[PDB]
Amino acid sequence: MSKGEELFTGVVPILVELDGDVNGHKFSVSGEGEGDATYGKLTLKFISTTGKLPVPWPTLVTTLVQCFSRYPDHMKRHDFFKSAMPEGYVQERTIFFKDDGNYKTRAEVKFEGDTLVNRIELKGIDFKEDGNILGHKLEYNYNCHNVYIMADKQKNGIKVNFKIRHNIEDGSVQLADHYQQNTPIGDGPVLLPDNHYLSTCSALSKDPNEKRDHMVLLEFVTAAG
Repeated sequence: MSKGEELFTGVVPILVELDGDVNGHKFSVSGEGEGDATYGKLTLKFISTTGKLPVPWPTLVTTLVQCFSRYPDHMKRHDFFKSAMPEGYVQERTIFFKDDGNYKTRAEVKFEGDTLVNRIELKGIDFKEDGNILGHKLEYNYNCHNVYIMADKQKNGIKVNFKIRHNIEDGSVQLADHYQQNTPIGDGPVLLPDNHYLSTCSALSKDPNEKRDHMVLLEFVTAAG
């Protein structure tokens, strides 16, 4: 339980801000939509306020609000994300692209008044000028995964991990090895969870009215374990 989850009993307006620089390539991304922790649902819209994105959209998916996951009633004791609100948390990642570059991200997710805000900073390097990332070899789609979470006492948060399986144009897949940290920005009490994971699905599509380089995202997530 947490006074914090109370803030997600209904639909919640969401905004995303991303500043990234891959292999020196500079890009800005904006997102807006809403969240339904109730149902484990996200409906989001993103575009590049900077032109044709330098990396494939799906490389950005993880980086672009785990607090919207749906935690089963017997799950309540282990929901760090919501518990942290509205003061929010820091979310940092290091992501390894098999036989290619990596991303380092630093984000804060918090309420900004009536909105849940995800503000991120991204850095990519060691990217193969002619790899699937830089030569956009990834097909616009997304697999379902399991986000494994454990407590991080000292940190006072959670240690998170998973590997994304990105579908390659050549019919193969490409591993996106995620290394993740979440810490409470606030000073109030948080739930430190036993081990578990999040059952994550997302679906990528396009908005036929959109000119700018963009992506329409939908996520469903439920806790388990």
